[PDB]
Amino acid sequence: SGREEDPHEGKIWFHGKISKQEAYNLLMTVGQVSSFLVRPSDNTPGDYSLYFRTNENIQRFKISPTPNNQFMMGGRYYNSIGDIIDHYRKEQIVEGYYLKEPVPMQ
Amino acid sequence: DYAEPMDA
Repeated sequence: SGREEDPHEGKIWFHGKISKQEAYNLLMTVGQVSSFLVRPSDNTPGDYSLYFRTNENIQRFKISPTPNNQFMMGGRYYNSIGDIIDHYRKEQIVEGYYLKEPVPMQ
Repeated sequence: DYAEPMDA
């Protein structure tokens, strides 16, 4: 390809080229409740946004890199975005909810 | 803005 890609390009849950409205519409059509996807942040270069579908709405969470190869979400630190997804498949992300299926990059 | 997770 000759490109240097985002380090998360090719991960099933990563969408590097959609809008926030497209994220909403994908989660409501392709996704199901507890589905999720990750986008680069629209407003903070270098950050990422995790979108999560509950029974009644979509929630957006900030993931921010540290200077030392880690990522911060909810005041906790993880070695990768994949580790954040592993964490919230086993611990509730919103009361009553875990991460279930990714919305695959379309 | 952004939501905070349950275990924040």
